[PDB]
Amino acid sequence: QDSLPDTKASGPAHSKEVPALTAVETGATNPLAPSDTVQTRHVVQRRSRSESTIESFFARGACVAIIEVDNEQPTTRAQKLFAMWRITYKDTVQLRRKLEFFTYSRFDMEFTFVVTANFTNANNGHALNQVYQIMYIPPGAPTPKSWDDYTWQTSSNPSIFYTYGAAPARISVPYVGLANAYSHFYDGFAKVPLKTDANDQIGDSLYSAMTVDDFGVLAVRVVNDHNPTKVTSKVRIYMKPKHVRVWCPRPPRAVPYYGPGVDYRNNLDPLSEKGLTTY
Amino acid sequence: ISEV
Amino acid sequence: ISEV
Amino acid sequence: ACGYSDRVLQLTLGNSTITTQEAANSVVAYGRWPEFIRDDEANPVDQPTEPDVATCRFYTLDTVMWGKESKGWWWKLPDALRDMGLFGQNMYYHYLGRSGYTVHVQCNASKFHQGALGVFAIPEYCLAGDSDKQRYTSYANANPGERGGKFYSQFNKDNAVTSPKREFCPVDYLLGCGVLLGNAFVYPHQIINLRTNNSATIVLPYVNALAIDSMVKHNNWGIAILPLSPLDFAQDSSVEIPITVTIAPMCSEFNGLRNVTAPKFQ
Amino acid sequence: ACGYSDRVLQLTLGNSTITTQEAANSVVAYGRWPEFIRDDEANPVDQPTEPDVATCRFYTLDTVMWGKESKGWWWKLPDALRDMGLFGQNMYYHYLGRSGYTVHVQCNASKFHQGALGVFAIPEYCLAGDSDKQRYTSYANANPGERGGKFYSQFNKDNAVTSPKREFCPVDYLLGCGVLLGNAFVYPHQIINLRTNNSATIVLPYVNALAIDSMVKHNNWGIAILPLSPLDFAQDSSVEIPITVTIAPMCSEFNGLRNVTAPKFQ
Amino acid sequence: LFCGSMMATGKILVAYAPPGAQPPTSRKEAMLGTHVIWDLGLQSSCTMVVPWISNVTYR
Amino acid sequence: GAQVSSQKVGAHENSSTINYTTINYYKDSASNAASKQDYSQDPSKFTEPLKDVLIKTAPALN
Amino acid sequence: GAQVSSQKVGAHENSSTINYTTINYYKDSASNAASKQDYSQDPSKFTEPLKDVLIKTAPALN
Ligand SMILES: CCOC(=O)c1ccc(OCCC2CCN(c3ccc(C)nn3)CC2)cc1
Ligand SMILES: *C(=O)CCCCCCCCCCCCC
Ligand SMILES: *C(=O)CCCCCCCCCCCCC
Repeated sequence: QDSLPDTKASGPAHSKEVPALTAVETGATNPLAPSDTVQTRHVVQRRSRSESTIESFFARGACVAIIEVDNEQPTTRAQKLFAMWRITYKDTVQLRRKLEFFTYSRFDMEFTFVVTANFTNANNGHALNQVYQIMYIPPGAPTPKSWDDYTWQTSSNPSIFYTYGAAPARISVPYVGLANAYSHFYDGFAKVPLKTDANDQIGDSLYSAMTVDDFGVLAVRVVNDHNPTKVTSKVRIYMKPKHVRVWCPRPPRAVPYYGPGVDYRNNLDPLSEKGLTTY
Repeated sequence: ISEV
Repeated sequence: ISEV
Repeated sequence: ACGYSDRVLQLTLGNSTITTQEAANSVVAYGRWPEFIRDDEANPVDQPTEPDVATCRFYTLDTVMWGKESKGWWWKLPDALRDMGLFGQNMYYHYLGRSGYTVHVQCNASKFHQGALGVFAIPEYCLAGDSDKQRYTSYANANPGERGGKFYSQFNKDNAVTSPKREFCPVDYLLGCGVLLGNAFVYPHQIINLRTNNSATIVLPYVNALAIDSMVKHNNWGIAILPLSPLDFAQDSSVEIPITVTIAPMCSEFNGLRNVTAPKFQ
Repeated sequence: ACGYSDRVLQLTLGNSTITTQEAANSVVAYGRWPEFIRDDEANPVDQPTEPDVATCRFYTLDTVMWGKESKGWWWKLPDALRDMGLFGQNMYYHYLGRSGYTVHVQCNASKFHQGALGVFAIPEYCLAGDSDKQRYTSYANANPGERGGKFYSQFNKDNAVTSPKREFCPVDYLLGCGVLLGNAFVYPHQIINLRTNNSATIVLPYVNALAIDSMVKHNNWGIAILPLSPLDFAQDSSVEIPITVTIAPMCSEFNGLRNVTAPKFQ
Repeated sequence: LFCGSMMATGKILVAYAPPGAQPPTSRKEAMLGTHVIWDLGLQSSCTMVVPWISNVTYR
Repeated sequence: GAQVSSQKVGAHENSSTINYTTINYYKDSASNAASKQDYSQDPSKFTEPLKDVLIKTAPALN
Repeated sequence: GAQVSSQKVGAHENSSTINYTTINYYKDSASNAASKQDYSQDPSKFTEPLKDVLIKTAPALN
């Protein structure tokens, strides 16, 4: 049973108990109910808070990235034959705001990949079905310079081999934090400037940033050799936190995000105009 | 099995 | 079954 | 019995005692009293230093004056205390240090004065900056020590790309961090309403995602004091009363001793 | 059993470890291991500070060079350690402080070198002065800190009445104090005889007529190192080997905390 | 490991300073942190343990 | 190793406790679905962080 | 013929031993997945291949 407290039949009052009065200076919120300030009937409560549990609130796959990758003839200039994405929930705003209702979090992460593709050019013949390779490159491991170089051999890095048309790719990731909890906010620095330093750049750092590569990257490529005609593709990444726990509540972001930290720039006017005595 |  |  | 009260307190730590004849009970942040790192939550293996009464005592910071134009004040912890006697020494001679705190904020006036101070204790108080540049506020400007910082009424952007101030720009109604001030009450707080109380007493545990961390690289708590209701007196338009912040470390323990850290605050 | 020895020691205090493969057992001064002030011998009533591993560890002082002309070296305790990390800070921030110590003196050479160092630990080591003037040695000159002082072979009196040096004149065979050196063995001691041992280890209790006193006004122990037999090697007339003194505070406790003492060593 | 001749003697300070301060340039500064004073003799070699002292649970 | 539990029935068909079965296929617990049987707690640490928590009918400031 | 064992739970949901079930479908054991419940051993054969293994506090060479 998970229903909320029943309402009590409460009656008339003439006493020296004054629950309606309090003092919010103390830091506390008055634990009042209708039966303290008005006559109430007995209501048997069936309503429950089941959808607002920390798990139910986050239990939904959110889009956090769109990785664009092409399969075309390797020419001699800047191309997208392979792509890399620093894993994060911050490129998007929606999940970012929900997780940021809290300072600390601990959870397992589910990743679901929706791959879509299309023809770029009106017509150079067609393409046989493409297989995609998503490789996780943890910090330290060699990053690919070429779409078919040796790093894609993937002997120890986790890789997904997705086939176009198949049900969207899906995997789970454990709680991989270097600490007892993921910090959604870090009031600090990774380096400190010492008086004895040679230049003042040695000890300089980005405020609120911790590790440089934080969790690593996802590298994406079409394993297929190029067709005559080009195929452009998009790997959409959906993120869902499961087996979730959260600490220290924070106010929701009220102005538009300006980068990874708490920085604001514009649209600092969130509230509407409404008259004091207007309903 | 395990029945709760 | 076999439960360890 | 005898005649005891919610408004009359005595705080005694080490060789220091505070008395208040007009308090508003006291807040224990998140319901947790400060404590030492337990063996089953321990991580550095070296025997810690616990200076007890020589570091866990009441340090009074430089007084600030509240006046009709005052927009707000903010401090970071442990930063506010980096130069406070043997605490600061222990903090800079060791790589690792944890601490809880008792914050006691002081503001008295008269039955004829008026105004309400919002005293806020915030975990990980990340503030917004100067510029177009993201996460660019310098260590020196992020950490004012005892002097603390101030809030502003609007976002005046640091315009000079050539020689940037690399400072914070904390806008009051956005709590200096992109959210609205009215919701700061989800954080551990008290209100100094001048008709009700001279002071606020918030006790703080060590809050962090680690059992212990670098106190020199990282602030755990931020203290924000924003006037929810402006100072007013009789009809004298330039009224001015002192706000004094007194802080004490609690259950302080240190790990990883070596030579002293000398940061560049220049 | 296994193969243990009187000459092979390991001293471990805090984050510091000393190993010696050629020691001469170890002396515990007057048979008393260092200890804390007992409640029935207590006198200041305020709760003491006990910094444990952060102050009770091995501080190595600047090395001195022993050579054919070397007459002797001397240090005072706690003075030698006044600037040693968190110990010095605790010493200057409190009116009262007591401490025991482990003194470890280091001098190695070769089976072909020769000489004998007399390592002496003396309670209340009062030295003689410069002048015609009695008890005129200045605080600044009485206390060399880490640098220590030296002995001389004869009494050369500071002659200039107009601008007096106000220094000590410690004559070696008079132990710098009016008595004969051969009798200094009634004091806690060891001998570094180069054919026998690299080092000497004297453990020291707090000795005083009070349970605790001002460490800044008063030295409890003096360390005197006089060559009983001169350094000699092969036939090279200007031989020279290093003598390194490493000291650790023990059972350190402090009373009467207030603002830091800044002495004038100028 | 001292690979010198048996007639050679010496005493060496070897140290570890946990992060956050100036990297040691002098024995005086190195003294202050975790350390072993090695004395050369029949036991040819000396072990210094660098103890896990860290803020994060994994580096 | 099958796990069996009661569904919280909302709209009841014209036919009482109805159950559902769950089995974990993977060794790593991160691979598991969400159990969603989540217990709750008091607002208190947040709604009343007070050292002397007082009764709602007595004066807040005494 | 079902095999049942305890998962080592890392991040615990707000809901204790959780199990997983395994069944082999093939006769040839090579066809099987990896059990991954692997026991360990001493470094000793490598870190101390000595005929007279000595105690760390006693002189290495006596
Ligand atoms: C510090 C703020 O950021 C976070 O809190 C936060 C951000 C991202 C998080 O995701 C976990 C990190 C990685 C670890 C592994 N990973 C993988 C692993 C394998 C594959 C095929 N694909 N992705 C991708 C995600 C977890 C937490
Ligand atoms: C406990 O689970 C024993 C009962 C198992 C009943 C048969 C289950 C058939 C499916 C087995 C799943 C194996 C997954 C790796
Ligand atoms: C032991 O395994 C007996 C219990 C079997 C439960 C039903 C399993 C259904 C799947 C059978 C798999 C056959 C594979 C060749």
